[PDB]
Amino acid sequence: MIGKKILGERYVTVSEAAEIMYNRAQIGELSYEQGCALDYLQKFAKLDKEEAKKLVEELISLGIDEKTAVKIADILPEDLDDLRAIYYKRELPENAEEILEIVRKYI
Amino acid sequence: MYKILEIADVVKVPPEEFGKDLKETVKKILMEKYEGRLDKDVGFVLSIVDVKDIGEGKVVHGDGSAYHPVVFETLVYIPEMYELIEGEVVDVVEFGSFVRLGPLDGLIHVSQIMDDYVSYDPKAIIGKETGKVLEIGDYVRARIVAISLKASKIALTMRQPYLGKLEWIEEEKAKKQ
Repeated sequence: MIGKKILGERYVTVSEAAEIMYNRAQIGELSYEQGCALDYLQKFAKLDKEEAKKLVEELISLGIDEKTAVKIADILPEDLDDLRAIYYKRELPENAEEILEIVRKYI
Repeated sequence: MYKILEIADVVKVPPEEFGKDLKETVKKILMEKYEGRLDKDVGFVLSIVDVKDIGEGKVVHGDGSAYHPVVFETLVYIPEMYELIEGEVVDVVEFGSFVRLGPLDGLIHVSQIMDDYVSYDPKAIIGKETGKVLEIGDYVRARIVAISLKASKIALTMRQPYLGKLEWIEEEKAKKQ
């Protein structure tokens, strides 16, 4: 198994993961799969780390669970349908519109 | 999904390394031991981000290594059932399209790409009635419908509303405006 025990975890956005992998690539050569991960992460990060983490915090401040807030920051929904894609088999948030305003606010 | 995990462990440091920086040596050992590993519950270990704590070394008889208790941070990729993802098509065959999700790829079986009669063109997947095309390089939004990680197979689908090649989704939005 990986270690003796997992003390805790935190879901991270693709944007933050991309910067974390960038740092890893600076200390040594990456394996093929690590390289694929870096390529994917850099291509699908829609904001820099700072902004992505700021967006997740704003969403969390509204009571949105961490995992979902991160997914929203990764996707950057532009309308209700995008939110419906995220909230699969889940009822849309009563704050659906506010979320879109904030997402359309990474500005 | 991507996660940063805090892990407690015990790292074995060989005597040949006693003169080198402890933290750097421990980090190197952890990288060689865990990076690249794929665990059903944890996911794919992408990087040992940092070592946050290293306790005093313990030595046991018959062994010349120093065992140090440690806490390290690691970045992992973990696919989750019914998860909404976005990725790039890296291969298109007669039985489907492979999509990169990070260190692992998912497969959209040919019959789960679009609601239309499709055919593989050796010279991309094309829809006969819609004219929609999916080829290497395209970006897609899909949902994970099957996961089998072996320390692997990740099945994807776009045959649900709000899923598909990003351009198809953008077009739909334009029509609905």
